[PDB]
Amino acid sequence: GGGMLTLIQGKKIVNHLRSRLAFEYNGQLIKILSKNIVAVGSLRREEKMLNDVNLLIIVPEKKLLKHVLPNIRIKGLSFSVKVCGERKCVLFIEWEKKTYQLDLFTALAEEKPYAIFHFTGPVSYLIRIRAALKKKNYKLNQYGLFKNQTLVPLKITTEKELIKELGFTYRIPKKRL
Amino acid sequence: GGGMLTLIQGKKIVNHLRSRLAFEYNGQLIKILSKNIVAVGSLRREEKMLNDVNLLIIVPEKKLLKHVLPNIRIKGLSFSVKVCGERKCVLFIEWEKKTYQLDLFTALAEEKPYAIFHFTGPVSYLIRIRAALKKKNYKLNQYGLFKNQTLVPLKITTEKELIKELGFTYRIPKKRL
DNA sequence: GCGATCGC
DNA sequence: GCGATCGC
Ligand SMILES: [Mn+2]
Ligand SMILES: [Mn+2]
Repeated sequence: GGGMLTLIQGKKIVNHLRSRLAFEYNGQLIKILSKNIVAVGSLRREEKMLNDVNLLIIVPEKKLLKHVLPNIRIKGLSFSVKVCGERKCVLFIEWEKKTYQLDLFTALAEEKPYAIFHFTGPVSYLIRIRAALKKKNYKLNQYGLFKNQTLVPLKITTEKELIKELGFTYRIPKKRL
Repeated sequence: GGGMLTLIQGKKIVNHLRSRLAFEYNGQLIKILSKNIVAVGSLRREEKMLNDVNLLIIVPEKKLLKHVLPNIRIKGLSFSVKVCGERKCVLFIEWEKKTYQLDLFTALAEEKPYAIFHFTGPVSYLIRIRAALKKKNYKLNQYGLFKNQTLVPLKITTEKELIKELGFTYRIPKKRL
């Protein structure tokens, strides 16, 4: 049971974790770089109160997926692993005498803008936008845009470019509903 | 996680739990009856070693589903709730200095033989038999037999009757795959 | 709406 | 094979 947090506390936790994440790769500790850690979920949406903390980790190679989350390490911080696979890992962390939920997710570099778009939410916004695309025989997820189960090769790198390419109005995370 | 245990230890735990399960229903403690508790999973299949304990609880009315697992009580036993809803609840219990996983599932009375058939497994057996039924435009699950998304009203009460009615060879749980 | 990880 | 719970 993870406790509720203020936005401020959430950001403090992210900043702390940003330089302390690593994973064991066949007996070798590999540091995750700050530039490959993206705060997502309600924190990215700037919500005053948070039910947990959510981080998206950008993994440079498909081969590393079997190693990153299943061998996650956080320097100095007390935590326990509840459910964990290659794409989603739920941790319960200790922060200043209180327990909080920390969700970790992984995206490959080529999935990044789709992952950020997905994990930013909110859920109601995703459902709406995915419903509209579904009516045109598209399927959008955290990995790509598909039509008839085939990847649509969009020439984009950022979340804003993706949203514009999908034909939707760009709004900052704070203002997506 | 939960420790492994022998078939003997599993059966001892089931026998203990059999008279100690209850749930709170709007402030009132309602005992679950032994006759409405069925050991399922690898234990029912008589496997020498078990990764956890699995119980199916038969609930007499649809209205009670929102109350049974979300308010489960076990007299005298130390436990913690991991994930939990109306149909599946995972507990970690303390048994003689060791922690074990206890999975609880619910079936309505009219679902019973379908639930027992499903939760008995093994997984490979279910996939095979469901693949064969799917080719004839049926869908089998823990709730019933369906054709064209409509319940096939089979006149059965037991698991053995169901298997016979589906046209498959009845084998004891020990000998299914 | 869609997918991850889990249940058998 | 099919579904539950939980991620956004
Ligand atoms: Mn989360
Ligand atoms: Mn189990």
